[PDB]
Amino acid sequence: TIRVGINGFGRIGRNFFRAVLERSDDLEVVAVNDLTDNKTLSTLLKFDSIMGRLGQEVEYDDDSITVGGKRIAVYAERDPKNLDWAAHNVDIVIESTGFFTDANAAKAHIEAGAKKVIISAPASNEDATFVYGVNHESYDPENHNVISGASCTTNCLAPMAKVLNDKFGIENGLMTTVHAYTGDQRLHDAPHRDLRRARAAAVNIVPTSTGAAKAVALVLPELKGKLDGYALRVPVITGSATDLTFNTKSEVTVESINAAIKEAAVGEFGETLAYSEEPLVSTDIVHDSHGSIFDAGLTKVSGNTVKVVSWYDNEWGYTCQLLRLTELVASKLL
Amino acid sequence: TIRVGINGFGRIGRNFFRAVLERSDDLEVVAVNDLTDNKTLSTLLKFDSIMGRLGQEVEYDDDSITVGGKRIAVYAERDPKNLDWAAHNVDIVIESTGFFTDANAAKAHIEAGAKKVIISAPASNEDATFVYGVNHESYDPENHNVISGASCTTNCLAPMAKVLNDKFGIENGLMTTVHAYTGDQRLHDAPHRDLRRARAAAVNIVPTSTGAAKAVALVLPELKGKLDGYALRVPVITGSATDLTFNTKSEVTVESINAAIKEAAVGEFGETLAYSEEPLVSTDIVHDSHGSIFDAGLTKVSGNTVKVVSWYDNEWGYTCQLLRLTELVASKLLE
Amino acid sequence: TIRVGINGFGRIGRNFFRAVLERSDDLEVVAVNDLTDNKTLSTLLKFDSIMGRLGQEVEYDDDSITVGGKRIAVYAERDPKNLDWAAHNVDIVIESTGFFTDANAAKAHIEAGAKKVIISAPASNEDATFVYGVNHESYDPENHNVISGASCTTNCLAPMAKVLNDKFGIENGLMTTVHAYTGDQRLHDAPHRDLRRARAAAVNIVPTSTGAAKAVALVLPELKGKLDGYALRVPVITGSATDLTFNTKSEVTVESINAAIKEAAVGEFGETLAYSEEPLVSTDIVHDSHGSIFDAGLTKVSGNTVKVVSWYDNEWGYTCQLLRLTELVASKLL
Amino acid sequence: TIRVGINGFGRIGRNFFRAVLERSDDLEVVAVNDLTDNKTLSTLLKFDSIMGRLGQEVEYDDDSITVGGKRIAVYAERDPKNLDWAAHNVDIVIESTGFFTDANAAKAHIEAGAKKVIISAPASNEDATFVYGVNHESYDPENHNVISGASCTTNCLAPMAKVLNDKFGIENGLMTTVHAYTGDQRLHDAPHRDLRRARAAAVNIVPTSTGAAKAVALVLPELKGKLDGYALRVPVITGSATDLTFNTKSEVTVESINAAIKEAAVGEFGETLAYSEEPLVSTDIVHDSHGSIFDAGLTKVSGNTVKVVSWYDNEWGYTCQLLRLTELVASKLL
Ligand SMILES: NC(=O)c1ccc[n+]([C@@H]2O[C@H](COP(=O)([O-])OP(=O)(O)OC[C@H]3O[C@@H](n4cnc5c(N)ncnc54)[C@H](O)[C@@H]3O)[C@@H](O)[C@H]2O)c1
Ligand SMILES: NC(=O)c1ccc[n+]([C@@H]2O[C@H](COP(=O)([O-])OP(=O)(O)OC[C@H]3O[C@@H](n4cnc5c(N)ncnc54)[C@H](O)[C@@H]3O)[C@@H](O)[C@H]2O)c1
Ligand SMILES: NC(=O)c1ccc[n+]([C@@H]2O[C@H](COP(=O)([O-])OP(=O)(O)OC[C@H]3O[C@@H](n4cnc5c(N)ncnc54)[C@H](O)[C@@H]3O)[C@@H](O)[C@H]2O)c1
Ligand SMILES: NC(=O)c1ccc[n+]([C@@H]2O[C@H](COP(=O)([O-])OP(=O)(O)OC[C@H]3O[C@@H](n4cnc5c(N)ncnc54)[C@H](O)[C@@H]3O)[C@@H](O)[C@H]2O)c1
Ligand SMILES: O=C[C@H](O)COP(=O)(O)O
Ligand SMILES: O=C[C@H](O)COP(=O)(O)O
Ligand SMILES: O=C[C@H](O)COP(=O)(O)O
Ligand SMILES: O=C[C@H](O)COP(=O)(O)O
Repeated sequence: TIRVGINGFGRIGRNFFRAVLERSDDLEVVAVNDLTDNKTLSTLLKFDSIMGRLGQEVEYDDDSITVGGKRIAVYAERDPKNLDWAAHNVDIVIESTGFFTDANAAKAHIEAGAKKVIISAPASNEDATFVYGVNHESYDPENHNVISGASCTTNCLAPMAKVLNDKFGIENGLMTTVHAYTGDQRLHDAPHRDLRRARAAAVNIVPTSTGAAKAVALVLPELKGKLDGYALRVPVITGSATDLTFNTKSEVTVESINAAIKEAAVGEFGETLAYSEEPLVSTDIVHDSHGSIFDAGLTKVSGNTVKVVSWYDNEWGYTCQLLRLTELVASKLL
Repeated sequence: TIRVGINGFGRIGRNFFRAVLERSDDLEVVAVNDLTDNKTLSTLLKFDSIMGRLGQEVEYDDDSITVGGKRIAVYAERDPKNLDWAAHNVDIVIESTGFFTDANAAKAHIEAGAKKVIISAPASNEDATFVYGVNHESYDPENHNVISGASCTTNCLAPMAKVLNDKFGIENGLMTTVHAYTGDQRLHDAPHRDLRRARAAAVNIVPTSTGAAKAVALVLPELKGKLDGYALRVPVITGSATDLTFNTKSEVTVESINAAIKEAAVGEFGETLAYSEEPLVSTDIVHDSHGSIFDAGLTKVSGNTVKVVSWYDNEWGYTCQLLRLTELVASKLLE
Repeated sequence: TIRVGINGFGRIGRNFFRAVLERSDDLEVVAVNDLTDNKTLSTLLKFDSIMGRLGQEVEYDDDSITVGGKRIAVYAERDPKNLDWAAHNVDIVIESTGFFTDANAAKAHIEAGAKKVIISAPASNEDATFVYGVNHESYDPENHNVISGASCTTNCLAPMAKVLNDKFGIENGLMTTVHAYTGDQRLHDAPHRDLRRARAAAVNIVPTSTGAAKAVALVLPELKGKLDGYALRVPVITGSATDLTFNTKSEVTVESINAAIKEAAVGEFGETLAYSEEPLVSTDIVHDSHGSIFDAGLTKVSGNTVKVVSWYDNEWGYTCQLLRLTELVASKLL
Repeated sequence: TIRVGINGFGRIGRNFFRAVLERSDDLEVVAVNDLTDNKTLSTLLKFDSIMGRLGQEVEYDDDSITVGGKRIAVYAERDPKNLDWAAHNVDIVIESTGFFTDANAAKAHIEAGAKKVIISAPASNEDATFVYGVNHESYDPENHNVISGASCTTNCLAPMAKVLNDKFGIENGLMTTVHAYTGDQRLHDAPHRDLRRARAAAVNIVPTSTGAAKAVALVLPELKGKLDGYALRVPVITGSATDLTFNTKSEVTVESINAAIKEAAVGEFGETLAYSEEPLVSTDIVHDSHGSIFDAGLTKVSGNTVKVVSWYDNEWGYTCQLLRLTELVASKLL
């Protein structure tokens, strides 16, 4: 049993908590930190507008929350400097506040007693970035201590981009992700550093940035310089699609693009990348554990220009990818 | 011209700005304070997800925003004592941050040179509380300097309750407001002092508190102890309905209940309370200037139990009410 | 095994089918009728925007759908006169089209071979109307052959009203149900017999009629003349609340109102009526199997005036009530 | 005054009626046909969930609706051949039912007394297809009698594609439109010819086809064979964006792409195509009178791959395009 801490018990933090409880044979979460009281945090754990009710008993007191009879320590320290992970023999910390994506700030978890930190986001100054199934074999357990599990959109794009680039050669590609709103956006028009994410999220199509396409090149260096893109945030609470339009020198058809994905999406990698010929809408991919669900019915080809589309539950899909990365870390030294 | 300042250029602050510009012939907003830069503030002024584009040119610089050629000084002071309302000859400040609903915190504006503060919410320690059309004739220009315009829901409920209580006598009533989500609620499930307002606002029916419950007694003391209620926040961006179920000793019918409203909703008071027999849905009452839009189709009566329903645009409606109150304050002595 | 047919394989029809799979050991759905082809109907069975992916394997051909290896005959007959329920040895028909709530039309199912018809709505000219847990003991297997399971709202209100009426005496009450939109409302402003339900359902609070308050009298005749109310349809896809305000001569407090429900919400009746002190929102009661989930936190009292609020999943909760009624009819002579 | 009839008084029909009142001095709507009674149709005319209250007085009787004192005849004929447009001296019929896009069926309007039919959608067997501002100069008043004003998406894509093809050259391109839901989608999961459009529109991202990029080739024949694409329908009630990714014949920059649009978007053409550097979201382009609002901030370039995005109010903007086309027909023979 490896012991995990969660810093930032938010959408991703609580998705991760439930992913561990539900999916892992060898991890347990034993401490969490947020900015609220235990009555509030247990309530949010127990009841979820997306995931439904937790199917285990949840109690709390002024020190802790107890889930299915297992006591979890709870903190409310804004500054991780004030945490003590070692007091709970915690091995791995998930950094999911959204405020410590700089690895020089996140490393405070290691100063506070943990051996490893996994940032639930694109990072700065990290030791390494990983998309499980794409580049996790380059994980170095001696030297990779504060790592990123990249973004939701990256975990969707990279698996697809790898398969298609390996087979045919991507010359350049531009991406649009049509993406569930997230808590970074405002419910009502209000100040934001991004003037478009300032706008009422549940009644708007909101264009905004994604670092996903260039972040893809962090995990697939061969695609450096070859990808860029943006997001349209739209009114669904979770569930997203990545739409990539790329050129290739190869001779391709709808059928051979789709065959390349189907051929790859098997075995362990097929837990990351699924292939589908179903009449999917976003609600069909909510609570799907894949990082990427390729939608063969949406493939288009015009000359040497290809459009492909892959779905992802930006909460749960991404979380399951992060758990796969976490399991690997836990499988090796420290 | 009486000159007005706005503290907190949010939903209500910007609604208020547009209402003054669109509706008033004798007020001018000349200074605003918020917590952001002028690029951001002027974007949110020009573009609105509810009200649409402002039909006038909007420019900005390091110290101001200019609307239709009229320069508005802008500040970014978290503490209102770092403002100077007197420097721009501002007589009346709208307090619409949501953080200064305690009148003894809102009086920081007076310290900074204002003569009158109107809090855009239920207040504590306030000089007085008004729902325009209901009790504004009680306004005391000498003694009422930091005042409350009450809440959206109160401004909906009190007109209706007054007409009905006056005609038939309300023994007790209990209200449910089915209410648009507001910026106090969370887009995704996240911490909040209210465990239900914590929950994703646009996919949930969310039970919670309403101001109106007890606050009606501030403007209608004869109903102290006789009313209470709550809110169901639901997924519409604006537009709300107050549903009041009450007992009366009077013998009443749907018809006599409706006739009481229709006979009162006339003249000046008709600007606060309207009577409709239209097949209304919430989008029909968005951008309606009334505090309370009585829906005669929804009246029900069973023995001595009565149900009445009134609509309100909890943004614009309330805002037009606050503008009425501001106009009254501006029409009387400012010492 | 009692054999069931479903006329109208819509939201309620398909809920019902899933509920049978999940919750019954003696019923089997063997035939369904709708107005579409089997490719379309099987797709709607498999993929559901509310309930998610059906866990069984689904196939179809030109006259059936096969679910988990069990072949279900499919018809496409607008007029039930053209049905033959006897061909597949059907005992009970669920009438869930919306169009045959007059028992004089729904008895066509009997003439077509069925032994019992359960109308999934308030009916007219019916033999009996039941809310399970309220008046199901009055079911008469000889003489009750075309019956009504009432509405969703009636299954929410009646349990709560029975308990409060029995304990305190309801003089008169008026109800507002704040109700999810349903399929008979319009996505865009468009013709409807009801001028408000004509209006775009997902952007409006839409006032409309409900007979539930007068249908309660069919299952609790002691409340004849003493209840009325209406609905507000709001933009959630399922999940609803009944808000009842009533007068009583009893001396009552919030506490004693709440205690009355808690005391009753036990044993078998408790599978119909639940009692909750949780901080519930509508997503929390999606897929709850109760007809009625009383919210003790929302109880208010002013003198002799009382307001109570009970939740219901107008799809799943109602369906679980209809299945309980079906199970009773199935347990007796047919 | 040229007299207009509207067949199908739905979203587009009623937008058109309002556009005529607001924007025309030489057209008059004098009769309409739908499938409903006049109480219902007058209510829908008066109250609009998107456009708000009509500022004219509306009354009705059993064969008409009166607006601002002007009596409009109302028919309820499912079959166009049972209409008599000569009764009310109608010159031009807007065909906006969705059911008569085949010109061989739409021509029944001509037999019923009209001189010209404008189909508010891509057509089959038509005399000609027009995107105002792009190819309306090819209109032939002798020979073009049953015509199409194309789709919303075509009216958005074609102006932008004309300019970028003229200046830089499109080799091939693939489009995604992120599009408001429309009334042919289902509110609740229900039978539809399209198995995705079957799915609850207000909670899903719904992929579906669009002939729009291939219909561009009808108004810009130089682009025949060079465009394809699809739509994602998303939960906003109106307001859409067309995202085109194309390979350019010449090297370009973001700045030069943006400059080309700004340079062209002037004069009459600029009433069709606008240029924006504003931080736009969908609610900002609701009720905009342009067919295409080019968003300079979303232009991206990687090598010879280019992504451009243009907004459109798929109701009002398209309707303003349709009215421009109507004015042109009205200004000339018959
Ligand atoms: N779809 C998604 O939501 C998604 C997917 C992939 C990655 N991510 C990333 O994961 C991170 C978390 O996003 P989220 O959607 O869960 O955000 P969130 O707002 O839902 O959760 C953040 C949580 O951290 C808490 N918090 C904030 N500052 C804190 C501090 N200093 N100390 C402790 N707790 C603090 C908040 O109270 C909240 O509970 C971000 O970096 C985001 O980009 C999000
Ligand atoms: N929205 C409604 O329906 C509604 C209706 C009636 C009354 N009200 C009341 O009006 C008040 C404002 O509500 P809102 O909906 O406009 O909120 P909001 O969040 O939309 O706006 C608040 C604004 O104040 C600014 N702000 C916050 N703290 C500040 C400070 N210290 N100094 C300066 N600016 C500051 C914020 O940046 C924001 O722009 C609240 O008291 C609320 O109860 C709201
Ligand atoms: N919340 C709810 O959805 C709810 C709850 C309780 C009761 N009900 C009642 O259940 C009934 C069905 O409602 P619903 O929500 O499932 O509606 P729905 O529109 O989802 O389903 C009706 C189904 O019947 C089919 N159909 C229509 N006419 C037909 C005919 N002549 N023959 C065969 N099939 C036909 C349709 O194609 C559709 O699949 C109604 O009476 C409604 O009042 C609905
Ligand atoms: N965004 C848009 O809504 C949009 C944009 C561009 C083009 N269009 C096209 O315009 C047409 C109408 O689309 P809409 O969105 O207005 O649809 P709609 O569903 O809002 O309107 C169609 C109207 O036609 C009526 N109708 C149906 N069959 C009829 C018949 N046989 N005879 C007479 N009336 C009949 C309906 O009752 C309804 O009022 C379609 O061809 C559509 O593709 C729509
Ligand atoms: O949903 C949350 C993502 O991690 C942030 O989105 P993105 O991957 O498009 O940047
Ligand atoms: O909507 C904003 C109101 O002022 C807050 O609602 P309320 O009046 O029900 O408290
Ligand atoms: O959910 C659909 C209902 O059966 C019809 O509404 P109601 O129960 O409120 O009458
Ligand atoms: O909006 C209605 C259109 O006619 C349908 O969309 P489209 O132009 O992408 O086909």
